[PDB]
Amino acid sequence: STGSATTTPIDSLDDAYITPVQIGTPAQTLNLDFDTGSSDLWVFSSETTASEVDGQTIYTPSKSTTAKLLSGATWSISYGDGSSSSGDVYTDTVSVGGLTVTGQAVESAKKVSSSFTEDSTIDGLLGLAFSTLNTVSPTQQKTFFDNAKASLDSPVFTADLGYHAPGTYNFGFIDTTAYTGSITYTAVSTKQGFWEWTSTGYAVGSGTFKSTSIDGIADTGTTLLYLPATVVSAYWAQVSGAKSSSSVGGYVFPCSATLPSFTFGVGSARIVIPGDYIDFGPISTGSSSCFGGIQSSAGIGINIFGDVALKAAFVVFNGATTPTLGFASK
Repeated sequence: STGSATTTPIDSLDDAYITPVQIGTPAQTLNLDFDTGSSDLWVFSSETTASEVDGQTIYTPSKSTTAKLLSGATWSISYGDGSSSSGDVYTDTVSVGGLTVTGQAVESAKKVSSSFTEDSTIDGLLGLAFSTLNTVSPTQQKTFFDNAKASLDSPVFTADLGYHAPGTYNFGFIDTTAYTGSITYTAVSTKQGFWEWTSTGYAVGSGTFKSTSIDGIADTGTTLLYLPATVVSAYWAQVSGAKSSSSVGGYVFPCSATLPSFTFGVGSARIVIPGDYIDFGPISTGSSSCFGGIQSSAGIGINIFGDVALKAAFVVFNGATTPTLGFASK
């Protein structure tokens, strides 16, 4: 089997991407944030505290003939941005882009934090990291990918995120029309439950490439590119008037600037992030200070290749017995 679904930016900045997902029988379609940095499939639901729902589409298990309570199971998750959610668990039929899994754990939110409530466009998350990070207790559950894997034509999924445009998540096949050149594969460590890999270095603009190992995660659920402070300082030093602002919470730059590109290494290959991908616009409406898309990881504890980086590539998440990542230009 295979599946193929379009993913759409939620706003004009590409702050996140949503993908329609069918849950239950008859289908209830929710727009979920596919997150390669977490491992829970959770949704706004008929159980979510009413004051915490503001425009989201909800899953109502009582209207699904295939829903079953997963008795005694609870979940609770905290993300890198300080957001959180928790609740109970149903199993139900879940389809993505024509690929169906029966008996998928669908984590029904009873509580969500303010950042989720305030985002009416995101009806929940679909985690695509390793199932070792799944938060369901007392019986940990599998991701949609792990449940689909054995049925897929190839044990892979691909992320093809657009810049200010829709893109695609494919499951079970690699669309050889979707990228240019060849795919460079690199090793993955699953020790922390993430798609963790080591970049071979970076360049700023037309500058020379610096060979240096940068361990980090491929995380579709993170908007920005978070790298070591040395790398990030080297990038922003090439932008007149850029500075790190403790008041704003990262590097800002004059909205009048033209940003340089940023290159990262994948083995001997190179992925180029155009400068415009690094512009996240005014810090507040009407400001002439703009927020940068490359930020320091120093206060996180991990480097994160978020959407700023991933949208510059065609990315293969190879879930074979020995997992690997692949990157191609596009």
